[PDB]
Amino acid sequence: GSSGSSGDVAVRTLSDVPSAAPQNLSLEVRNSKSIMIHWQPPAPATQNGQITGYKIRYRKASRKSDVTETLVSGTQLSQLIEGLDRGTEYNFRVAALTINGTGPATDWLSAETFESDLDETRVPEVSGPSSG
Repeated sequence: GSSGSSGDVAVRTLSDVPSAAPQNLSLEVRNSKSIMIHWQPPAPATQNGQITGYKIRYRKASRKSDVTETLVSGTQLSQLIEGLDRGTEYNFRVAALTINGTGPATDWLSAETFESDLDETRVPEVSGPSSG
């Protein structure tokens, strides 16, 4: 057989402001006018200080210039953004904030609301035991 691959990425920059953002970012669309935001806190090692809050900003796929500012609590890992329209794409982003100032922002995640009020249901799966 055979194979071949390579890769290496890192950074050696220091500063007062934090250079780490929340992971596991998700957008649980609650309604055609509202959207639930679920994000997880960054690693501790990176955390250059205690978090005071997050800055959730979003814009319209048609109007990027138009952005909305939203500040939540520090111990808040979820925010509900209401005031949207049905059948319309919207970009959301979450950023961490600390006493040092502001932090990085999460990629631009686009979410399309529900053309109407339709609730979907899902079913779980089977799980087998084990030993060791």
